[PDB]
Amino acid sequence: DIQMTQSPSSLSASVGDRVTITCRASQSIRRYLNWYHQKPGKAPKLLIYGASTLQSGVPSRFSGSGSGTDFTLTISSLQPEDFAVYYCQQSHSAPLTFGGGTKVEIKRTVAAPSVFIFPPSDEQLKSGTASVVCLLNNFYPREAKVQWKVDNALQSGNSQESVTEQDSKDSTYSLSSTLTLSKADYEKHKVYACEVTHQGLSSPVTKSFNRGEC
Amino acid sequence: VQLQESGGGLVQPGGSLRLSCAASGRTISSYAMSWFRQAPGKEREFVATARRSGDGAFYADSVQGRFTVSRDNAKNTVYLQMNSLKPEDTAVYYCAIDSDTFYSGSYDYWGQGTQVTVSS
Amino acid sequence: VQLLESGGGLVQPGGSLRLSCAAASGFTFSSYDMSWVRQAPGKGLDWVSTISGGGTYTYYQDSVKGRFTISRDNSKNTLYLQMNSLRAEDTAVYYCASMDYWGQGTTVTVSSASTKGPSVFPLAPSSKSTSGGTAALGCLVKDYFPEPVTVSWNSGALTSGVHTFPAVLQSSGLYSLSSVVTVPSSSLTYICNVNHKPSNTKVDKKVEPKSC
Repeated sequence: DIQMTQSPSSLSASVGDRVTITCRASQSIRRYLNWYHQKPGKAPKLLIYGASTLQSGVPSRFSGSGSGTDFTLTISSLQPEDFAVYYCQQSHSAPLTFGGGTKVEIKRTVAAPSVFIFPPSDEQLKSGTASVVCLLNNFYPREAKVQWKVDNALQSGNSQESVTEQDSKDSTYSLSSTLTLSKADYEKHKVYACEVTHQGLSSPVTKSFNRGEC
Repeated sequence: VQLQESGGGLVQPGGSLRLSCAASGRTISSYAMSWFRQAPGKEREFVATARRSGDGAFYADSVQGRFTVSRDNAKNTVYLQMNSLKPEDTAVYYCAIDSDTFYSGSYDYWGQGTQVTVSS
Repeated sequence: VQLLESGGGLVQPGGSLRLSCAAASGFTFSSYDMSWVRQAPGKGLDWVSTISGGGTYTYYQDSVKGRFTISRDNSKNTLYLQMNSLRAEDTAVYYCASMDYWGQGTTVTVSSASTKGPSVFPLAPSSKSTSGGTAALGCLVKDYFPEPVTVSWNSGALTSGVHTFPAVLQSSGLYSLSSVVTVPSSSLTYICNVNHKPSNTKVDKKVEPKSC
């Protein structure tokens, strides 16, 4: 197949910026390349076909260039509607393939996360399972690391993480990390700790509780 | 790898200073570099980050518009250009590498600090 | 709205669904090569199948070849996708698409799970755990099927500072998510309203801080 690769995965920009996104094909496709725009929860919309041709109704600040294997999507002056995920797609031959996407997100000032840790509820415990939740709230930029330590032993493979879209009002992210254990495992241990790093933090932030104490 | 900040000094309000953080040893071009500052008796706080070239510069609220962080890979150095200095900018200023290539903020290596004082 | 999909929904592994897509009158459906493209939760766009405008030629992604059949009826301005031998990985939003216009898609969920309303557990702050001016609290919405649930706070009165996370599919085959809110520490009523329309169930859970 023709592998499509996009760069960068994501980029942070402000209204008015000139933004460039790149797409590379394994083979030469020469100009059979489309660009699409997609907002969360909505169908994609075509911006450019034949790798240069603007599609009807698409504002003129969008342009595409390239031929062969290297292609470029340029937004000359970014508008608020343009914060979205962008896909390239080759229309040269079957199977039709898409690039992996480029998220264009809103730049803002750095905000370190506020960290909160929640013990399992007594009601859940009776059921036989313990979910311990760690919240990283209202941070920017997106990159962060959250580690679990149970009696100081680093956990692996027993947590899932989930992240919000950029907040509609302050452009921050929030993130949850959920550690799941059996009741029997949970009741062995005293100290449950969530350890967090972020480029806005001078040293890692740890939040913890002692199971069996208030 | 070692770090050394220089360019601190005494300046009047409205004046400028150019900080530099030089890294002796391994090459830092693939790691983000961050500036922090610590005023007397206050917590150490974020100032700015220069990610890899092309990955963008990020700033704290307090210094947005006045400070510019930039890098010289050829010199293994990061710069903090501080314009429109305020008395509240008085602090010791530190640089740190983010040892994580993925930018999650693993600040293991720190410089010793350079003093910045803004006053009449 | 120029294209409208239907025929998705719940199915078990090994089952069949027939998707259909109706074009509006002025769409000139007959002139278009027409396609199904799918998007799995959290993932990018994934081409399924294309049929030529006059129907002579059909094209399939390898992982659906022989399982899926695209067809069209130009007199009725309709596109079909017959999907047999479905697997869990086929779970996605399926879009009906011409090159320049995509319908809003229809959800297909392939699972062995039975429809089940959620259990709702409090994410409670405490005296020990609350320092500074801001407290966080929330609800863990656990072990439901299928998506979605909606979570409101104090019957929709509390909206500022609310974050509801996207759901995760657990290895049990059931979904889970949390909804949280930050409030003044001195404020420490807060009730999360969890609605799960597929089970016709609704759960209000008061989240109580504990005192130490």
